[PDB]
Amino acid sequence: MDYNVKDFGALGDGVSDDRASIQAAIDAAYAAGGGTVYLPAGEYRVSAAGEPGDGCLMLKDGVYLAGAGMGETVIKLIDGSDQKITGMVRSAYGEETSNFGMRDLTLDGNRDNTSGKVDGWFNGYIPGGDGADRDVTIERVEVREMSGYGFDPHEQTINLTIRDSVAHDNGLDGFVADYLVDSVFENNVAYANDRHGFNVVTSTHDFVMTNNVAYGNGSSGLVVQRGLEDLALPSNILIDGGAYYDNAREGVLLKMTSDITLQNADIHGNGSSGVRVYGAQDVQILDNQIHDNAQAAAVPEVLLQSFDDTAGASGTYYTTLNTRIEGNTISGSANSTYGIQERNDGTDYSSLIDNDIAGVQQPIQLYGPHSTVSGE
Ligand SMILES: [Ca+2]
Ligand SMILES: [Ca+2]
Ligand SMILES: [Ca+2]
Repeated sequence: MDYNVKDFGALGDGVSDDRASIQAAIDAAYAAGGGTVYLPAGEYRVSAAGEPGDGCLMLKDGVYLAGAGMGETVIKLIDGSDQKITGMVRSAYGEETSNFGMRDLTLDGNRDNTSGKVDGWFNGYIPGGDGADRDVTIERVEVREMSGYGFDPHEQTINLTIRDSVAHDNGLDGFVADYLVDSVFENNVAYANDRHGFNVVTSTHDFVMTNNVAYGNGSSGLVVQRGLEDLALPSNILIDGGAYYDNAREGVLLKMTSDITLQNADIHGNGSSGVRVYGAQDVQILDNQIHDNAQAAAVPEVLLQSFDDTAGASGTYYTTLNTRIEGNTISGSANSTYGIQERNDGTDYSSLIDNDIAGVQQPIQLYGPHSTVSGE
């Protein structure tokens, strides 16, 4: 069944710690076998619910949080908080939670008046363990001011859906896709984040990102990477549509990964390259709008190169191979060295087909003994 948090003591006066109250309603709904815990408009302050892994509010199978809409319902940490909080709203560790989520609300990590690494949303089973959370759903949710991550769906979630949401002004990445499977990010916006807008890491595969926008972030707009550990490379991922622009680093970074498809996206005004492939295999850059990047350095619009990790976790030398770059409209900025460029670092088997390279110190520059062009 469904409930109203104020029916459990929750005031929402921007001062009173409404944690236990809210959590009660969640428990009630959990007991009833499911349900939508509601919170009317207003500001609900919450304190840490113990240790970092306990977060603030906890969700269990069949429970969802709903508010008066973004900007209307706001769950804000209490001025003065000071401890690592791995998820202001989360699912239990080691507990395979299914059927839960939230919609139409704003989580404010309130980092200006607090200390400790606070992440907005966190869910998952066991990092490095067998099992996962399932069928999660976040909709029209805003996560801002966290000192850490904005949205942190963690290892491992299956069939996750984050749509029409906004992460901004957080300490790290706006949205993280840490080991997600058969999931979807759709029509989301990450901006003003201290690092990446979108960070796809730790073995994520069969994942689709449709119409997402990342701009004004501290590092790259969207990044797909292996991760600090020698885990499986994220793979078979689709980035369809959207725009990644005016970010400090690249628009899109693909580091140590494979079977990635970037298409129909608008990539501009980024500090470094628009799209940078860093030691990835079978990546496809199709029909994208890559223009006016390299705002902070003399780099190419599209950069292809290999990643040496022979001295890192893997001891492997990631060679970028089989990169298909087709039907793109590449246009440079004053500082754009090339439209497309390979580093002579072993990168091979690049396929340049039907590209409109314009306004750059030079269109194409290939090195691999097998890299080819077909009409340009
Ligand atoms: Ca769980
Ligand atoms: Ca580990
Ligand atoms: Ca700020």
